[PDB]
Amino acid sequence: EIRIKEIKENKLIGRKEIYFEIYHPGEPTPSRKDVKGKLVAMLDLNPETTVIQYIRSYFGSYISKGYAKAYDSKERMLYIEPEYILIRDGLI
Amino acid sequence: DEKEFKRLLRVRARLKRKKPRFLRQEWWRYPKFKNDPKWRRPKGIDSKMRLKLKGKPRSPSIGWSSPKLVRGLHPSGYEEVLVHNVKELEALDPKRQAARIAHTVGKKKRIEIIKRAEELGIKVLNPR
Amino acid sequence: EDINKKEKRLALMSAIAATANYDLVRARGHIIDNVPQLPLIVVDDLQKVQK
Amino acid sequence: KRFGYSFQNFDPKRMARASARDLRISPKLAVEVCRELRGMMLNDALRYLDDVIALKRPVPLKRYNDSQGHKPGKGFGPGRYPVKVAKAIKKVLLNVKNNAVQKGLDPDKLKIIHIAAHKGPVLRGWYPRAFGRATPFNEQTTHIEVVVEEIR
Amino acid sequence: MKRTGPTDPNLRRLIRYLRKKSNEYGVKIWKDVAWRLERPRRQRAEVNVSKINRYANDGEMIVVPGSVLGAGKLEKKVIVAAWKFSETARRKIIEAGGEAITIEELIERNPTGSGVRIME
RNA sequence: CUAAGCCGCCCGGUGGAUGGCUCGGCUCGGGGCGCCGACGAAGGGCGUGGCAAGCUGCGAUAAGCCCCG
RNA sequence: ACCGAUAGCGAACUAGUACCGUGAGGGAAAGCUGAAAAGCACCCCGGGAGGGGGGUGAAAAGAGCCUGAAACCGGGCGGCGAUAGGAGGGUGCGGCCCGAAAGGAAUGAGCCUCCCCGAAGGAAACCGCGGCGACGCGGGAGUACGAGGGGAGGGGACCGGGGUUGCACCGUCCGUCUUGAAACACGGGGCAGGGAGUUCGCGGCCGUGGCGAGGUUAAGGGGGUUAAGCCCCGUAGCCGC
RNA sequence: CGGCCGCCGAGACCCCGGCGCACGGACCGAUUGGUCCGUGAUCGGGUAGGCGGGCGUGCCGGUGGCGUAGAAGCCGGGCC
Repeated sequence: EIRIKEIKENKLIGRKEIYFEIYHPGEPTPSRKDVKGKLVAMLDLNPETTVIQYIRSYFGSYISKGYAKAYDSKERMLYIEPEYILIRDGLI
Repeated sequence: DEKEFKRLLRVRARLKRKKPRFLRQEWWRYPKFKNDPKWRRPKGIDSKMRLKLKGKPRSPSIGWSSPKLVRGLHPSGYEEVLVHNVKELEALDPKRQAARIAHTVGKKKRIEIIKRAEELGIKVLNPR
Repeated sequence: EDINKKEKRLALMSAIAATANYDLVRARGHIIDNVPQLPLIVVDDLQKVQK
Repeated sequence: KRFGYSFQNFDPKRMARASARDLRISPKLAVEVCRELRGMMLNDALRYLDDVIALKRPVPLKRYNDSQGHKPGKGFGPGRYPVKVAKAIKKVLLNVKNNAVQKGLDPDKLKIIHIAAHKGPVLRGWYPRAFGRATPFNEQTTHIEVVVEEIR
Repeated sequence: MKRTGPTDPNLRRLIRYLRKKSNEYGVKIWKDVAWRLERPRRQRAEVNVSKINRYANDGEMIVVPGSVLGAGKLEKKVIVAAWKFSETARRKIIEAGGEAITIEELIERNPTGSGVRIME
């Protein structure tokens, strides 16, 4: 259950930043690969040119706040996003 | 699951109807306690409430807590969010969140908040 | 309160590095909608403006 | 203006009011006399106060009656003759009658629908006692408030 | 008192990544390194190039869950990965002919961790 | 339609808590300034205002007198 | 990164004043109208103090003046109230009373009727038999019922909550030393404010962070600044090898 | 006094629902953590005392705001 609160476009960088909430009552925090796949499938994104900046769970709440980015191209990805995030997301 | 949600709401309602008001011992005896109703743990050596004798007021315990799924929710089932302006009002989820306008907000801003909530479909707990 | 010189230098370096992060600058609260790039480098002519 | 009335439903078209502040009389006896006078007609209350002053009719005591002897007749019981309190309350009643007359109400149809006495400020003094002890000697003052209504 | 664990967010992220990679590849070395890095700070492992030279063979991969110091003399060609390297230790390793890399780099190079030696 | 009495709410009195305010305190690296008196000191007493009691200021020229700015 | 009128100097104010002691000496309490006095003209009553009208003001904030809490006192309203016993309460419900908002609710309340599933548990009518008897055994039957979980129909405004009181059962106050407290053991008229593990030096240990066979500066100096903030230097010294 | 029959009677024992805790696991947090699953016949009284988390008050550096269309404070109520 993904509800996207905000989508904003940055032409100066060339990326779409998405702020969303995952509503998972009675279920663990969704895995990064599951969240990426669901977001890419629903929003029609390029899976090799998008990362999940963070997923945060706040105390006894079943709603986790997720922030993700989708760059225009792999060149912008390697230019802006750093090495540790690239290893974590497995796009390099 | 909506069925489980409703069942747990009913369970919480029954539990909190049965729950007593935990109050300091001898609260009724003095105005200094009756005017400030709180709970304080009895710590005396001969305190009957500390000894947990029958026929005496009970003490708070971890077992009285609400079920985890519906803990802290509004009795209507929504989750309350305190709102101070239109920007905070617009960030709510109309399907599962309700807006409570801060008591300090004036009428001029409350009118705009109510209008925006009505045109966004967001429930308001205190509409003026 | 005392702080080691090397620790202070490392903290200063980390803060300088964090200055050039788009996510941190936006999360702090600054408005960078029309900012060309981060970090913002300007020519040395800026140092002579006194009005 | 300076002091307010405990009556809540005052109607200037049908009612009149009066008061007296900082009276050097016993608040307890004022309470007893006001309780006796509550619910009575104005002229009947004036006659009652006149009888009490003339000592022809005792005032019963229901709250403050320690070490008080009984009186002849039915209903007694402790009773006494608070002449000073009766005189002060009579002055207040005359004032309220004047207020009602100036409003335009008939003085012969006025019923006392509200009357009360309150403790006011205490004027402090001291009286010497044995073994070098200074001991309080205080005066308790009374506020009197009355509201009468014209019955039809 | 309670153990608060590492304060460094980078180290906490490294520990989480080590556990995740251990689960992914079905090996125990990464989980072992994770808990060894999670041990209290006042007991964090410190290893010298002298010990590395004593117990290391040529062309071996060494992982240190802590700091590597440069007291002693090194002669072997060893790929050493550690959380922190002293300047002298890094210089000595490079001069001896090995590599001074990070634990993330070591995981990237050898995801299975075969033949890696843990040294404290 | 119970007399006194008991508990709760409202109104009024008594009282002066809370809140807000502050020409006053307290503490400081740095900077400034540091002795008066027989040419009669400091500290005091008494006087002094049209109506003037206290404080403050003045000294029979007495909430003041003269001169340059 | 001090206090905000019981705090801060004892003194925010006619304070080292009033006042106490022969004397050395001791030493309080006490701040606030309003933007502007616009500080209530005139009428009735009262010996007066004052009371009632009528005016000023956005608001009496009315000088007994910003807000006006608690204790206490008087009146009004709701409940009980002169054959009933326990520290003044606990569990459940009944009578009377309140119930606009913030709780649910005409997208349906209390309430009435019907149907399905069902944990642990669990009858009886009747039939046969055993026992001197209370009674028991096999079938009925793991059936009727059963905490709770679901569905349908009818009706159309309460339910939750609150004040008081009644009934049934239970309950000998709070803190404290003590083996032992209801104690005929001590501290306990009420309310409001104030009130008790602080600072330095040395040492042991732990949580974290920096550098690392090295670690770290002290006093002090320079740059810059409204400023004591900020930057650089400073190996004396101390610990370790 | 020697035996028997049936009932009544706890927070004990059994069952359903909920909470926390101890341990292990998965996933996710830019400073101690968070969500969910698994086991608990072999976890749930407690004085002295030890340990962990949380609520409240004044002021400072930031960050986001409210207020004469009515702040703080105070009085009676609803909800968590």
